[PDB]
Order: sequence, then structure tokens, then C-alpha cells
Amino acid sequence: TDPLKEDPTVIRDEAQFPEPSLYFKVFESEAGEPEAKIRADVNKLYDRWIEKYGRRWPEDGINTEDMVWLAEEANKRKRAKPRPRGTVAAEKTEYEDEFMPDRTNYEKTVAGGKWVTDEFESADYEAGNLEKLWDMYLWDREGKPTMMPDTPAAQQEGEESEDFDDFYTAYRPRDVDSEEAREAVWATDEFESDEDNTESEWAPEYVGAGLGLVAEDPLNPQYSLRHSNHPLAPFPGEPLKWASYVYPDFTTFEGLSKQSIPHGMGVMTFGTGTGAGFAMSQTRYGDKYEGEFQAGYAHGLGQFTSEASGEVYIGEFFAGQRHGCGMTLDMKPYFYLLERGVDPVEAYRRTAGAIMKNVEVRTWYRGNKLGDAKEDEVVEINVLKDELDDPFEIALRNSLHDAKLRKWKAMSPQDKAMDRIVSIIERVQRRNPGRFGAYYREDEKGRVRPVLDSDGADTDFDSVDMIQGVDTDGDLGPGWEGATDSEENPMDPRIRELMAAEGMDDKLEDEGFKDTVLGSAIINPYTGLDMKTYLDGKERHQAELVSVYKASREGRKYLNKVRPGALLSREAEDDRLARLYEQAGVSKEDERRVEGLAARWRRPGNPLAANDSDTGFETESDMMEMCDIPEILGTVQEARQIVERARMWRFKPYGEVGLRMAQDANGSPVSLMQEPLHYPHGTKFMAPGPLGLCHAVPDDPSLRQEMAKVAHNYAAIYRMYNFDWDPEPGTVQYKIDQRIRRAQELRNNAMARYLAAADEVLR
Amino acid sequence: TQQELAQMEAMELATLFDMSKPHPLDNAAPATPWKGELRPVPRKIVLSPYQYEMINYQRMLMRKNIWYYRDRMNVPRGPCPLHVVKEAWVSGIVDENTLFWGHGLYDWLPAKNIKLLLPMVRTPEVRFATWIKRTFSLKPSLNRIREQR
Amino acid sequence: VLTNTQATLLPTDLQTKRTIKPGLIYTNSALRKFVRNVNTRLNLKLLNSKQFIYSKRWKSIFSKIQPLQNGTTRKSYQLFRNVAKQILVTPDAKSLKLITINQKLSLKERKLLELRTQYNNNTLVRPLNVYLQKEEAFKRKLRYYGTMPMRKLTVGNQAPYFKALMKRGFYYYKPTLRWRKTLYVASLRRGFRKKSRKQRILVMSLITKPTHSYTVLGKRASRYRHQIYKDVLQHWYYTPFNRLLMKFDVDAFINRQPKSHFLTKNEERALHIRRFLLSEHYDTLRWYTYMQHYKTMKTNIGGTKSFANRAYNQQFQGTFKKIRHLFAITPKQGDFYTLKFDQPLYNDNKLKDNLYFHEELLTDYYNGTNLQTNQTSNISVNSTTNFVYSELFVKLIKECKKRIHDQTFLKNYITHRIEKREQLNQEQTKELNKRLEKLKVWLNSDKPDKVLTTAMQKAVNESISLSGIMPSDKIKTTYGNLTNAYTIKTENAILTKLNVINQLT
Amino acid sequence: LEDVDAGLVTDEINHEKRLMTAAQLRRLEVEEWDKQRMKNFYLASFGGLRWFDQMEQALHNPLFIESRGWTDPVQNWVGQNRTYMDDLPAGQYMAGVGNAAIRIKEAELKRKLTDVERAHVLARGGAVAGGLLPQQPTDPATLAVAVGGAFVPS
Amino acid sequence: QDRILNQKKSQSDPDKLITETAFLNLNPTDKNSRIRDGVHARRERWKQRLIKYQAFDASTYDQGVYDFLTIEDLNYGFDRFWLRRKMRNHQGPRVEFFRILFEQFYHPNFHD
Amino acid sequence: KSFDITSMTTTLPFYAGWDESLKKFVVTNRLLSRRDAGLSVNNNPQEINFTNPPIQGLNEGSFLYWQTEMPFNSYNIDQFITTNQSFYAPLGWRRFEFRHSILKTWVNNKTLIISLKNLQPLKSSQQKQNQIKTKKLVARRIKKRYKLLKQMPNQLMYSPTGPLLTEVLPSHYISVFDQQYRLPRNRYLKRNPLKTLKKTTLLALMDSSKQTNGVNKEFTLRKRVKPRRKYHRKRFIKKDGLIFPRRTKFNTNDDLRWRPSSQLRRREFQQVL
Amino acid sequence: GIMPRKYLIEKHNIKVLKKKLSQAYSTQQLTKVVQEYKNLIQ
Ligand SMILES: O=P(O)(O)O[C@H]1[C@@H](OP(=O)(O)O)[C@@H](OP(=O)(O)O)[C@@H](OP(=O)(O)O)[C@@H](OP(=O)(O)O)[C@H]1OP(=O)(O)O
Ligand SMILES: [Mg+2]
Repeated sequence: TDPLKEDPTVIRDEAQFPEPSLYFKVFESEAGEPEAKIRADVNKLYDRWIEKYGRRWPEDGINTEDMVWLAEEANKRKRAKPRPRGTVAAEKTEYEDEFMPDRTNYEKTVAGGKWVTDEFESADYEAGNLEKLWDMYLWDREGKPTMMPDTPAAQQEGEESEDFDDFYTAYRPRDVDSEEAREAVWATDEFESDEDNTESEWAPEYVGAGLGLVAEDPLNPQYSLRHSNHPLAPFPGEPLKWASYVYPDFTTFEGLSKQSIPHGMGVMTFGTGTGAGFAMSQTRYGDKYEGEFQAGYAHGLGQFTSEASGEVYIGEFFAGQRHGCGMTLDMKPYFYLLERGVDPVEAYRRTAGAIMKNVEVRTWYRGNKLGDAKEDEVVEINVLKDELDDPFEIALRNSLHDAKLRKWKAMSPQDKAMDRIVSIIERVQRRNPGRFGAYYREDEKGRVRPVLDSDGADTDFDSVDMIQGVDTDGDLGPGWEGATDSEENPMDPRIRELMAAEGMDDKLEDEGFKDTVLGSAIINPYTGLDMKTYLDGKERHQAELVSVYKASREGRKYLNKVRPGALLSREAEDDRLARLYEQAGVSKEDERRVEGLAARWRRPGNPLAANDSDTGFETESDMMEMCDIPEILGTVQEARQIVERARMWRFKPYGEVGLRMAQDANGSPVSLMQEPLHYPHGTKFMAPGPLGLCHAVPDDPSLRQEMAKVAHNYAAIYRMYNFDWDPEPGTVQYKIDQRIRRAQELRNNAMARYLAAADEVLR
Repeated sequence: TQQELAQMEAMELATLFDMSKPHPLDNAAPATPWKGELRPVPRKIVLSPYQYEMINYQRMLMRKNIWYYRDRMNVPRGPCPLHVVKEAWVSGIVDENTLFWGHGLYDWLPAKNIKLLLPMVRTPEVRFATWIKRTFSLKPSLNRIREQR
Repeated sequence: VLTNTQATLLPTDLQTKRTIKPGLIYTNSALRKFVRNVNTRLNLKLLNSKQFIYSKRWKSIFSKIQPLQNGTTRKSYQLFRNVAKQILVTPDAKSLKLITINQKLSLKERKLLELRTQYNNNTLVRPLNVYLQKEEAFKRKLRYYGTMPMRKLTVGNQAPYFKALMKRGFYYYKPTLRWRKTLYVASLRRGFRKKSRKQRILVMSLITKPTHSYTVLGKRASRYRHQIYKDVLQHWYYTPFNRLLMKFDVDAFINRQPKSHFLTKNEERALHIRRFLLSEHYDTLRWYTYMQHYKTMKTNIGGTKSFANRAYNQQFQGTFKKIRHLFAITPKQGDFYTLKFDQPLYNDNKLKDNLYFHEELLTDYYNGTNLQTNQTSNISVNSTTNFVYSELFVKLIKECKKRIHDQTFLKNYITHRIEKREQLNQEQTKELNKRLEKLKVWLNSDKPDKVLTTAMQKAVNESISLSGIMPSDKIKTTYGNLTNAYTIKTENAILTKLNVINQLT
Repeated sequence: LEDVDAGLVTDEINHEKRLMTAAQLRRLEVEEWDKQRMKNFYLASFGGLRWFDQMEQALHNPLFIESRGWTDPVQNWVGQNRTYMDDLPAGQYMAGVGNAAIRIKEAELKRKLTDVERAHVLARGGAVAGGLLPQQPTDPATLAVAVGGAFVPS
Repeated sequence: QDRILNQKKSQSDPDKLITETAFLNLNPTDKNSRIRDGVHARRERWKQRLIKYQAFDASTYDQGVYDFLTIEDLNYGFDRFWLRRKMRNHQGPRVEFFRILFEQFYHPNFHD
Repeated sequence: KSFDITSMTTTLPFYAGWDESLKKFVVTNRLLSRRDAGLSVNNNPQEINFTNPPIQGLNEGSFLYWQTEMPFNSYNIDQFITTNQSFYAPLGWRRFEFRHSILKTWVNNKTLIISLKNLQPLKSSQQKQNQIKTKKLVARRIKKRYKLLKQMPNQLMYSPTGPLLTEVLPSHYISVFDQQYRLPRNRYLKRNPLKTLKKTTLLALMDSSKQTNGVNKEFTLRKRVKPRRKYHRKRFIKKDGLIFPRRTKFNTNDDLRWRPSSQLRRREFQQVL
Repeated sequence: GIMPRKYLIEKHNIKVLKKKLSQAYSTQQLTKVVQEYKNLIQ
């Protein structure tokens, strides 16, 4: 009845090695390994043999019908909707055996059927498959390609030769996708006919500190770290090692390491250079960081101390860069008075009050303090800003929020995807709507002409954005050089206009070189679209150009001598809107009077929001919500805990840092008492076993204070691993055990209610 | 009336492991009086082949380990291969409660809570010499130092 | 269930007639919808019914200096006043002296500054609204402790470098195609091992499928047969008769440990459970519990800001993907012993001492001694519970000479605006005419359901795969689907506006 | 309270919207980057100016690629780790209460339950407790239900 | 781990300057010199599927290094045993394969 | 309860020595300060300051000596390798416009003469837009200047980078270059499409256009769907080069369709560990 | 090859400061805050 007090007088386990529930399965996490594909096919064969004969073994062997069943019936990957079926032939036989002739293969093989060898080669079948996919003739009667260049490649022009399968799959009619293109050319081999792309290859997950994850196993959250390089990720190959490093600049590291990189906990002392992702001007010789390390950076909780300046920081770090809540102290008067020969008790009595009054508790964003540019009042201000709108807009946008939730709840998945596509396009058009209807013009004398603005551009896009980058408001980013303030020291005119004119010269030379190299190859033969237009992202211009030319006077003369860009029209939209008014019974005079009451009363939201529906995952905050006092106290408390655990890696016996940096009053090395069997000079009380208990501790009170503190920390470590069998009522473990027993009883009751419901339903 | 009971038990399950919200069963009396007893000694263990192979795999991972321990001043002591650990155990310098570290661990643990360390240490000669040293050297010295001071 | 701090923010005597699912997100959603509904009702009721700020410092400065006391400062003032009235003063501004001391504030900024002056001097759901926006901002702050995107590269931000080194600065073992390529290559020596494939026909869709592997003598049957042999031999390698000597040695070795160290699977599961509940109990004793946004932190992050202060196993040697089919590593697999390098235990005696204290320390050593940082933290927790017009004239006419009225400036601008623009026009017409000739080649020989580009079709299919519903088939998205979705969106917006207009009568 | 009980919580709905937006935006950005790399490769190869080789190399930079986030799963874009919940076994051992009831009912009565009676059984069983039993990973009492089924009787 | 044990001669040449101590501190991913063309060295059938590397682990005190040749592949169990299978080649496929596997290597998880 | 959860202890090892003020043999934990350990020694009343134990600077020879042993490395030496310099200053490309993919706009909607007296002062938001456009032309003149682009193989060094983001990186950053990507020839085609329309391709286009009722077809030029077979398979040569496809007949539902008439060296792989 | 790039951290800090006090609808504080930051650069 009591699960926590089962009788352990017989302990026995019945589990085999290898365990069949762990061995005979392919995991979903094993996607991206080709041997897993071979193993999945073999496991399907095992299941088929089990359901036929009760064992994982065939009666004779692998048959031909197992191969057909594996190729056709087992893997049945999902395609698009099938094309309209044809009932009559649209071609006629000209010579003999020109065409292939007009229950499944597996059950034909089961009922007696042999597979003998055909005489045609593989390239003929793949050519026929490509012709059926394109639905057009891809070779002529003489054997020469129609849609492909039939001359050998010009080696001096920079070209190489291509086979027809590569060309007719990489250049294809846009209603053929990559997977049926691979199927038509018989791309089958798991190891050599497949390559991973650069954007789709597997990588370890980034998890940061590792908090806030979804646990696959609720009792063991650490199992969710298994696909990452977190320091507590289970089984990372090589063990974490105790590293003691002296660098050539005399920076030293001591603590845990992963593949020789500081990546767990430890202590770094700074030499003439720098370390742990700190900037070069932050450190001096002999400064110290203690705490958490990830990938060589100070990352997590820690303490920075400088003896030279007296600065102490306790708090959070992100990538070596002082991010989050922190406490700052100035210990310089105490250190200064200690350096001039004052004993520490008298020095503390002189300096403690002035040190305590100057403690600072703050929020840091990225190496810099917050709270001087109104960061603590921004959220409230934005709330008040939403109250300064006219009432019609407020009522309308709240109604929009409710209606958007209601219609998203009722959508199909395909409707949901198309809705998000439309939202993305509306987000894009607020920065570049295009110039639809104003790319080309037809002036007098016919003569189609391009439409340019005052700076010669036919589009709003500029490709110098890819190098420098742009901001949220459309301003260009920082360059290679620059003044500190571009409003205090603007660029001198006569230089701005001279460089603008020379920039137009560069643009003209750009168009000339690109038209020389790429302007001759044809992408779309029906519209006259070429590679220079296509690869520059100007297909919109080409559709407008075809439409404008076909209605030009030269266009109609050429056409009878031989003999756009919008989904909806304005009139249809106005008709739909006018129809949609009269369903609700709203005349236009109702809109006139609502606009009258709106006119009589004459970035919308929280900037630090978490889940905005309209996002590009690109707009950055340059602040956070500032820490209150209890959060700062909690993180200082936890950081001191972390600093104690980090200082446990500080003197590796016979490590390099201890051998080189532990010195006497002169520069001479000392023999540290760290040897495991010898306790010299009356220090046998320090031994942790029974030999230490029978020896006398000296009568210095501060040493006994220190020993009591060390014993307290050891008991705190001990209680986390050793537990009582029968805990006394009134203790913490008794409370925990009572809650565990209650959890089992409640789950059993809920299970009994589902069994009652199942017996009621099945009747 | 079962529906009221089921909703109350579901909301009880929702806050059961909230450690800051008190529960009526946290200090309830046990059914029998407490009389705090020890777990009985199991005296008979039959291992599965799974357990045998897991012990062998762990022994393979731990073959090349160099150990370290802490003393009563929280100072780490010297490089300890297995025979140095055996010498320190026999001499009484360390015991099963001493904090240790080796490869495979993130932090310092007592020796009894580190898997397979005590079976590696406790050779029959080691057990006999540890008993000799405890009985005839350290306990008379402990009684002498208790009487003398 | 809503806390005491929320309960004094909303107006009281509200009755709840329905049971809401437990959790913080449902409570906060209900309060947020309540604030929304009250503001909507207030603005509907309000719509159905019937300031020049100056600067103290600049005004004091410009009153301090005097013209008119002599002809020199008077003439400086006259010159500046002439030029400033010509170019600096806009027609709707009424005086130069008035706008030189005007604080040029926008309408919303001066309204908010009046409101903040009114607040510092001395509605319905405004404090509740402010509280809910604070906890939204705190959730955005809490995202830094987990996985996040870093899609903006800026000067001074070291975080994307940390992400790149975390994802690529270490080797993670996984048997990809890259790993199989780096281990063993074919080393051909007699030409290619693979050859062109031979189709088969049977003797008793659009695409002809490959039937070359419908034989037991092919390459695929060989690969399957090789995998089957490897499975059989891996199982035979661990049969008991083959492992017998190992079974002796381990039986000696594991019997050197004390008998109380052997545990049942239920016992090791129970000890694991007790370990993490003891961590939760210790987490309830920190300063984090006095935060206003505590229990938003607790349900998203936990009771601490570090994983190393929680309960975890010591599994830091060996390789995860080599061990995956051999040993269970988490309890949510079957009832097995998990592979670990640490063991929790039951106490096998009564702890008469504290087990780590020396005997001489047991006489009155109960210190709790405190240093400087401890005392400062305790104190903070207890606190918790002439010549101007001439200079301006010179600067103004010098700037007016620089950026206006400069003929070399005008020359560079006009070459830019006219000559190079018509050059770009000429090259654009030349490229246009080449494209038109290429089009007329097809036009000379000639006698809705259109799909989108490949990027759009792939984006739609990947989101449908992430929809969470049972996986549907691939589709080819057209322009009719896109125009239907756009019209549905615009219909929803127009209909909710007409509903509000019907409420406004 | 009626809107919250109908399931129109803003947190879940906007999370689904942001996941779908992240997937579509990642695909569109990858395709545009592919077209630009193709253009610079052709200008370098058939044109002969090696500045376009350097532009193609700058577009192919690892810091730029993992800054764009194209190699990480899009769940990570909305702050969630990718999970594999079907990899864990679905037996009697640590199943949910409804699923474990289906396996108790499916042990005896040798007829494996189809979809419609399983749907009816779980619907009625959830109707008994008012729908307050945990169904998601973010629901509180997920940990309590996991603790309550962790012990195998013998 | 002295610096002169790893010093190479003449930048463009990646071979060690001191060949008398070149056996010390070798990783399993270091290249084997017996695979150079023109060398008539021993036959090493235990390494035939990992022929470019020195595919064994003989490491000391705390100097083990593992990069894409894992600890389990180098020195554990059936992974190590299966990687060295070319040592045990002698020097139809339809029916006799399963019959020989049933008669020779019996196991109840397949054959029972 | 105390503020500290754990006790803070000094964690220093002990040693024996002479005290000089107590004038006694003493066990203590007082070690020399880290602000001057390693820089100096005092083996006499006179003091030796050591001349080179911490390196205080770095050139190319000493960087080549200590390349894998430093805790940091700076931009000052890493300018002169282009992949490293791209790691320090990457491209700033953000906020993509998808001009290749967005081809339509859902709704449709010339040297004018202007007198100065009819013209209103401009609002401060569009004024900013004009300044932005001029700055983009200035940026093109600084960054993509072709007089420098033409002489960049052999006379000058003009590479496209973004702004410099960091001055110092951790030394193991070059490990992110270890798993190489493919050469672009292995991703894209090396051959152009057709530059002219012959007679047979015009016949094929007319047949295809007749099957689709003048809606025609659109085409796309993408990357490869597979690697090329001749590097891992023996292929039949087909030395005349003529294909003759093998398939079933075209379908519908005169109007009848007609065909138009008139030892091995090994590579060095990149996708390797 | 000595193509020069400058480290532009201070310009970025000024621009961030302007954006931060423009988000808080108080650009009347801009000259004093930017001036004291430029003084503390010195
Ligand atoms: O060049 P024109 O065709 O003679 O145009 C001029 C003149 O232009 P310019 O002085 O630049 O040559 C003025 O135009 P603005 O200088 O004001 O731009 C003028 O305006 P005012 O006489 O009022 O100064 C007026 O333009 P408008 O026709 O708008 O009055 C006028 O044209 P007229 O030939 O019609 O006088
Ligand atoms: Mg945004």
C-alpha cells in the first residue's frame, strides 16, 4: 500500500541485453542519417516476418516479392493531387516500337510472376519521364534537344559541360517541384546520390542558460539538453576536464573544460592581455573573474574583482558583457589602507560606513547602465499614449482584436497558411510597394520608354543595402568610416553632390557590365525575359513591358503586319464594398455622421511586447524591464552561491598555475601542503577521515569559525544525496513523502473514473 | 456528486507540488506511531545481464581516472591514482564521507555516492588493514586524547 | 484564482459564475479581456453623448542679454534680425522673439507632459492595464535565459558570436553523410563499383518507376542482408555462454560494496523524485519570492536563474548516440536502471553528529558570521520592507553660404540631375530595345490557375506541415488561392467596422 | 470569462501564428539569398572580375548564416526547443490517465478500440472532471500526474 | 608534451623534425605513414575500413582526445569488434545465408 | 535567517615559512599578490625585473609561433586574411524585400513645370526620405567603386565588408570554419540556357502553348536537385549524343501532337570532417 | 592590403540614446542627455 516502504529483502531484475524495446526501433530524432534509412527498411521486414511467422526470421529467405513490397507497398510518401487522366492518345505510332504499350505489381508477383531483364538503357527512360513531366517535346526527331543548347560548351568563356538530367531538372517549368524531378531521373542511392544543403544541414541546438525548455520527460528536464553543447548536456563524448592553464600573456584559467575550451565553472585571472570575452580596456594585471563559463565566455552568474581599482561587480553576464541585474561596490579605501600597513580590523573600522553608503544596485543592458534615458517609465508612457487617441479608433481596434481571435479559431490549416502569407506580403509592402503601372510608358510616336525618377532609378530597391544594412525606419546603417555625431558634424555640401554624381557613374557602369555578361541568355521564351532581368529581381518590370508594348501603336502595326500585375480591379472592389455595406444596413450618410463625430473629437502598442502577431523577428529593443530590489537581492544571493562552487576549482595540486603563481615574499616558489598522504607541521587535524578527529585543533578562534563554515557547506552537500527511510513527522522530508503518496492516490482515483466512463460507453 | 469530487481533486492536483502553499497532510499524524526504523538489509541480489553489461561499460569508462579529494579546510589534495586512494583509505586519512572528484562528474561528491569507487577501493587486503589500523591504532589514540584533554 | 495584488486593482464585487482552467495565463488573459471590454464600453458611451510651452532657460538667457545700449550691439542685432526674418521665420509663426524661446513640442508630447505634471503635483482600469503591460515586458526579458533568435548584427553586441561559437565551436558526434564520407572511401582501383541500371519487365502514373532492384542478387538486397547479419552477430556477441568469465569477475567486484547500497528500481526512482522536490523546497526560501513579477518567473523559468542550482544527473562521459540503443538514460523509457555516475542512498545509521564537524568545534560554534556584502544586502532588505547676436550672425550667413548660394554645389547637383540621368536613360532604352527584339521573335511565330513561384509554394507547404493537424498532402498554390485569402481578410475588417458603426447609432 | 472559457486565449493563438510566420519567412529569405549567390557566381565565372568572387564568399559566411537563423529549427525562433514526443514509449508505465485507462480496457476484452469509441471514452472521461485535468505540457499538474504513476506494483 | 615533439620542419612540410620520438602522444585521428604510395609495408586488416588514420586508442593518464572516432568505437564492445572484421575474412545468398545464421549463431530474439 | 544560503570560505592552501615580524617559524596561508607574481624576484636586497615572461605585444612571426596558445586575438593581424576579416565585419543585409517572389499587387490605382510661389514647405518626414536616397548614392560611390574593382586582383585590395563589429575575438573562433561548405560549382549549373530560338524549339513552344490554350508556362532557374552521376557511376557513353526518349503516348481529355523535325583520379571533397 | 575600417561604438551609442528617448516621447531632454554622455566620453 505504501510505495516508499517496499520490502527490499529480494532484489532481482529480468532484463535482457540487448533490450528489444531499445534496439528494434528507429527514432524520429535520427533523421539525417542514411544508415537509419537502411535500418528502417530492415525493421519493416522484421515486422512483416513477425506477423507472418511469429519470429524475426523468414522460412526460406528474402524473396523477390519482399523486394517489390519494400519498394512499392512499405514506403508510400505523399504526393500532390494527380493530374487529369487521359482517355485517348494524342500521338500516333510512326515506326515500330516507338512507344511503351498502353491489381498491382506486388500481388502480381505473389500470384506467380518473374522479372526478367529489359534491353533499353536508363537514360532513355529518364528522358521519357522528363518529357511526361514537362508535357512537351524535349528532343527533336534527330535526337537533338529543343530546350537545351546542343553545342559543346565554350571552355574559354568559363563554361563546362552538363548532362540533360542536371539541366532539365535545374531549369524546369515551375509546376514541377524538386522531389518529382528527382523521381523522374531515378535518383535512388542513399550515400552518393544525395547531398545536404548548407541551410538544411543538422546543427546542435542553442539553448543559452537552458531554462524555460519543454521537457519530454517531466521528471528529468536535463534530457531535453541532449541535442546541445550545454555543459550539463548528458554524455558529450570526451569528459569535462580540470584545466589549469597559464597563457603567454600570463592570463590563467582554472576550472572545468570541454575540448580544452573553458565551458563550465571556474576562475580566470588576467595578465597583460585579456580573456573570457572581456574588452581590452576593462582588465588590468591581477584582476579576477569567478563564476560560470560557456564556450570561453563569461556567461551566467559571476563576480568580477579588481585589486588595482577596487571595483567589485556581482551579478549577471551574457557573452562576457554585463547584462541583467547587478550590484557594484567600491572597495578602494579598504584596499588602499591595507596597502599602507594598517591591520585589517582597524582598516574596516575606518572604512566600512563609507563603503556601505556607496553600494549601487542597477540593471545593465549590454555593458552599460540603464536608468538615465527614461527606461523605467517607457511602458507606462505608452499605455498613456494609447489613451490619447480618438474613441472610434480605440473601439475599432479592440473589436479587431476580438474578431481576429475568433476567425483564427475557426480556420483550416491551409487557410491559416494563406492568411500568414497575406500578412507577410502586407508587412513587406509598407517598405517597398513597387511601382506597378509606372515602370514603362508609351509616349508620342509610339516608342515604349522607361519611367525613371529624379535620381534615375526605376525601382526603390538599392543593392548597397546588402553591404551596409538598414534600420527599422529605413535609414542606412554605419559604414566603414564616420563622424561620431552625424547631426553635429554633417557631410559638407559640394562633397555630397560630387560623390552622388560619381555614384550614378558607378551605377551606369554596373548596368553595362551586367548586360554584357548576363543579358543574352533566355529564361522565359514566351515573354522575352532574360537572365539579367530575372536574377536582378525585375520580372514585374517585364510583365508591365510586354503589356505596354502590345498596346503601343508600333505594337499593333507589328501584330497586324504579322497577321496587368494586379489580382483585382478597382470597380470589382468598389462593388464588393458597396454590397458589403447593405448587408449591415449602413448607408453612406451613416459613415458621414460617424466621421462627423470622429472629426468633432479632434506605432500603436507596447514596444516591449513578447508575442506580437505582426513581426519579422528583426526589430530590437535596446532596453529591458528594469529589475526591482528583490530580484537584485535574489540574483546576488544566487551568484554568491555560484562563486563558492566556482572557487572549489582554484588550486589544482601540481597544476601549472599553482606551480608558477604561488610564491613567498620574494619570488621563490613554496611547497604547498597539498600532498594526499602527508600532513606536516602539526596539521593532522585537517585530515577529513578518522585520523583528523583524534588530533587537536589549535585555539585560534577565527580558524575554528572557518572550520565550522566548511563543515556547514559539506553537510548541505551531504543532505542532497542521503535520505531517511522513515522520516520523522514535522520535518521537510516527511512533508515531501506525504505529497508523493497523495499524488499516487489522486492519479489512481482519476484512472478509476476513466475506467467507469469506458465501461459506461462500451456498455 | 462525483463531478464535484473530481473537480476538487483536479484542482488539488494542480497545486500539489507548490512547495509554498500549505497542505493539510503536511503535518498529519501517521497511522502507526513513528518509531524511526532503518531500511532492512537486502541480503540477496540477483543481477540481470543488462546490469552486468552496464557495470562493465562503467568500468571501461573509469579505468584511467585520477582522483582528488578535499580536506577540512576545503583545500584539494594531491593527484590520487587508485593505489594512492587505497593507501589513504587504509591509513584513515579518508573515509566514505570524503568529497571526491573524477572524470564523469560535474561537482564534488562524497565517496559512497560516487558509483563503483568503493568497490574499486575495498580490496580484501585493504579491508583487513583498515580494520587493523582502526582497532589498534586510532581508537586507543582517540580514547587517550579524550582523557588527556 | 487571482492574487491579492491583482484583487485590489480591479473594481470589487465582481462575481465569477464559471470555472476557469488553472494556470497564470488564463487569469491574465481574462483580466486583459476585461480591461479591453471596459475601455470599449467607455469609448462607445463617450462617443454617444453631448497651450504654448516655453523654455525657462532660453527665456532667461535671451532676457539677460540686452541690445540697444550702444550702436554696436544694436547693429549686430539689426543684421541678425534682417537675415533671420528672411530665412528662419515661417509664416504661421508670429514673431522671431517668440519662437526663439518657444519649446518646440509636439501635441502628444505636451499632453503627456501636462499629465505627468498633474501626476507629480498631487481612472477605471488604468493601473490594472499598466500592471498587465509590465508582466508582458517581463516575459520578453525572460526570453534571454533560453533559446532565442539573434537576427540583428550591430556594433558592440557580442551575443551572435557566442551563438556561433556555441553551435560550431565544438564537435558533436552524429553519423551524418559528412561523417560517413570522412571515415571510409571506396578506393576504387578497378573503376567504378556502381554501373548503369537495367530495367526489368514482368512476365506471368506519368512516370516509369525503377524496377532494377526487383531481384535478390542486387545491391539493395546485399545492403539489407549485411544489416541483418550485423544485428544477429551483435545479439550473439552478448549471449551468456560468451560472457561467462565477465560474469565471474563482475560478481566478485560488485560484492566488495556494502549490501545496503543495492537498490530496487522503485527505490532509485523515489530517490530521484525526492531530490528534485527538495530542490523546489529550497527554492521557496530565496529573495525571488518577494518580486512583484514572481510566479510569472516561476511558471516560465523556475525558482532560480541557473541550471546548476537544480537537480540533474552526473552523465558527463561517453557518447550519447553510441549508447542510445544499449542503455536507457531517462526514466520515461521503460522500467530500467538508468546509466549514471552518481548514486543517491538511504541512510543506514542514525546521525548522532553533524558528520563533518570536528569534536572540538561542537562546543558553541553556531556562528553565521557575516562580511561586507552580507551586511550591505541586509541593510538594503531592511530599507525595502553680451556678444551673442554677432556670433549667431556670422554662423548663420556662413551656413547660408555653404548649403545654399554655392555655385560649385549647384554645378555638381545640376550635372547629377541632368547629364548623368539622361545617360542612364539612354542605356535603359538600349536594353529595352534588345528585350523587345527577343519578344518579337516569339510574337512573329504564334497562332488564375497559374501557380506561384517555387519559394511561395514551399513556404506554404512547410507551414502546413507545422500546422499541428494530421499531415495533409502537398499542394501547388495558385493566384486564385491568394486573392481568395486577401478578400476574406478584408471582409473581416470591413464587417467589424460596420458592427461598430451599428453600435454607434 | 466566457471568451477565456471558449479557448480564445491570446497567448496560444499568437504563438501558433508566430510559428507559421517564422517558417514562411525562413523559406523566403533562403530563396532570395540563393538567387543573389547564383548571380554573383555567374558574374565572377563568365565575367572574370574577382570582386564578385569575394561578394559570393561574403554571402556564404558562417557568422552571417547562423545570424540569420536559417540552420536552427523554427521552433527556436519562438523560444521553444524541438521535441520528439512520439519517440517515448506509449505503454502502461508512465502514460496519461486516459491513455492508461484505454490500455487497461484493451488488455482484456480482446478487441482493439477504434477511433470513434476511443474519442467517446476520452470525451466522457474529460467531461466528468470538468476539463481541468492536465492535457498539455504547460498545464500545471503535469508533474503531479507524472509523479503519481512512477511506481510499478509487484 | 614538450613543444619539440610536435615541431615540424620547413613550414610547407608537415612532417615532424625529430622522427626518433614521433610515436609519443599520437591521436587516433593522426594519419598513418604506411599508406604513402610506393611503400610496401605490412598488411593491417584490422584497419582496412579506417585506413587513413591510426585507428587505435593507446592513451595515458589524462591525455585522451576524441574527435569523430568515439571512445566506444575505439575501445568498447561490438562497435570495436565490428570495425575490425576484415581480420576474419577467409582470404547461395538467398537461402543458405539464413540457414547458416540459424545453425551457427542462434539467438531466441530472432530464431524463437 | 541569514542572507547567505551557503557560507563563503577562504579557499587557500597552507605552507610553512619564516615570519620576520613575529620572528618565528609559522604555518600560514598568506601568498604573494597576483598583481606582481611572475614579474619580479628579490634574491638580494636588489630586485630583478624580468624582461620577457609576459609577452606585451605581438607581430606576425610571434603570432605564427603562438597561434593556438593565446586567449584572444585581435583584428590588427587578422585584417590580412579575407575569411577572418569577413568574420570580424560581416554583411549587414537585413529586412528582405522578396522582389523575386512578390510579382503582383492585388489592386491597381512626366516633366512637370513648377513655380516657386505655388510650393509649400515640406513636412519633416519626407525631408528625411530625400536625405536617405542621397546617402545611398554616396554609399555606392564609397563601397562599389569600379575604378578600384577593375584593379583589385593585382594592384589594390577592395573587398566587400560591413562595418567592423568587434576588435578582439576568442582564439578558437577559427574552429567555426572547420566544417566546410561546398564550392559553388557543385551547387549551381555551369552552363547557360539558350541564347537564340531555332526552328525546332519554336515548334515545341507552339505545341506546348496550344496544349495550355495560350496561358503558356513560366520557368525557373534553381540549384541542383542531385549530384552528377559520372563521378560515381559507369555510364554508357552514347557517343553520337542523340537521345530518343522511351515512354507512353501523350494524352488528352487534327488535334494530334507531333515531334518536331527538320586509372581514375579522386577529387578533394569539401563536405568532410 | 591595408583597407581601413574604424570601430564605431560611440556613434552607435549616440544613435541608441536618441532612439531610447524618442520611444519615451521625451525628445525635449535630448540635448542635455547627449551632451552629458559626450562629456563623460572625455
Ligand atoms: O520661365 P518662364 O516660362 O518665363 O516662367 C516664368 C518664371 O520662371 P523663371 O523666372 O524661373 O524663368 C516665374 O516662375 P518662378 O521663378 O516663380 O518659378 C514666374 O513666376 P513669377 O513671375 O510669379 O515670379 C512665372 O510663372 P507663373 O506662370 O506660374 O506665373 C513665369 O511664367 P510666365 O511666362 O507665365 O510669366
Ligand atoms: Mg516588431
